[PDB]
Amino acid sequence: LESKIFRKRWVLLPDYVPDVLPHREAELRRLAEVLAPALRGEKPSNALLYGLTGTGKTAVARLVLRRLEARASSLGVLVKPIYVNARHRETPYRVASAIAEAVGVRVPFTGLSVGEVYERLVKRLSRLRGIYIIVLDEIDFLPKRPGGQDLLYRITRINQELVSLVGITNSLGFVENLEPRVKSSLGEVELVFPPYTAPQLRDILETRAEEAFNPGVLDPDVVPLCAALAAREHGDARRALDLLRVAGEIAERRREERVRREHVYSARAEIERDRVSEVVRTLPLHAKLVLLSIMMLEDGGRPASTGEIYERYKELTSTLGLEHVTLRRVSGIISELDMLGIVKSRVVSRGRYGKTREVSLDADRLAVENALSEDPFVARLL
DNA sequence: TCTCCACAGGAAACGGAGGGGT
DNA sequence: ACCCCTCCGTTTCCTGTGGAGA
Ligand SMILES: Nc1ncnc2c1ncn2[C@@H]1O[C@H](COP(=O)(O)OP(=O)(O)O)[C@@H](O)[C@H]1O
Ligand SMILES: [Mg+2]
Repeated sequence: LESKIFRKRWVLLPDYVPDVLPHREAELRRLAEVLAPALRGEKPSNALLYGLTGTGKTAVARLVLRRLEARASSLGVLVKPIYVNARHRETPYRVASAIAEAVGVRVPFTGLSVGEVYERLVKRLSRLRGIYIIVLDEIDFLPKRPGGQDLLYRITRINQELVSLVGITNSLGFVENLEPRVKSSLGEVELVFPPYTAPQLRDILETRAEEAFNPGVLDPDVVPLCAALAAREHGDARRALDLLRVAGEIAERRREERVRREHVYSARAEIERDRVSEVVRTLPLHAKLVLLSIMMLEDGGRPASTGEIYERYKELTSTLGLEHVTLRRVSGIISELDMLGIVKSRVVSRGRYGKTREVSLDADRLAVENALSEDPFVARLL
């Protein structure tokens, strides 16, 4: 069941950590020279990687980690690497509950007190015997929320209840919501990923392109274009790769032995409409109803005020015979919607006429629509 | 140059539905 | 049986603030 368009689609998929990473050799080499000593060696100095999305932080770390294991497995010095993703499983609890399991512990999914599961960690941990590297990708989330900052700390202290940390995030805006204490070991080595010039994204895809595609089907300069779109903002290779791979996905639909400029634009189109739909589906009821209220007011231009949004929100709820949340919460919900980038909001004074938000819709409207309609409540409001 | 509107947006905590280990 | 958890949308209380009016 092959194609003529792909030879290895999965290589493009969001998990394949490749084995060469163009333009991030130094970040590769440093992390290598900061963890190798556990190989002869032991306890490696703790380290930290701020940077932006699509800079290839995760790619690197996971690679170094693959290799660090590749050697240890050939040498036969126990050296366990564990990967934990703070964002995809979001809370201070789970982040421990996870990091526990890898060394081999039970997943009570709720039971606990973060400390209870922290304890269990250091026990099966300090009953069996080696040196272990934790990688906490995207820990900024961690401190976002309670015991977040506290757990962080513990884990950096873990090493002397008798172990090493690699913290990853995506915002210098974190050197600061470190308690300098926490700050001061969550990164003994400052590993920082400066982003991607276009001809760099160029070169990356180029590479991933021999791996994944058949060797003529990818048109000339299409990759330059993917770069262009991914560079258009801050450099982000996910999106570059996301793009060029959705591009070929879409060619297979339109049944040709080639990708060119079009399938990319149509790629951009498919991606947002699915991102959008995926959110507005996975949105709380009253969250949905606010979104509608915005939809309903941004009819014309008269961008919706926080204020207005509430009252026809109030209208909607009643029109359905439901209780209604607070303005505070409506307000919160707005800011959320804005982060999900399903809306975009300006903060602006009207003089003595108060202070409020102009909210407008950022995403494809009809996208949002069919989304909303699938929920059997909003649907009623036709 | 002060007033005071219409909120923004942080902190806490809740409630009532998932569950613990003694 | 006891008191303890976590979670997630939400409630309560709150303090801050750009600029049109007088
Ligand atoms: N230098 C690179 N060479 C090849 N592929 C890369 C490079 N940097 C990133 N990628 C790819 O782009 C995607 C996003 O990169 P990643 O490192 O996961 O982002 P983040 O910086 O958020 O960890 C990954 O799927 C990865 O395969
Ligand atoms: Mg990542």
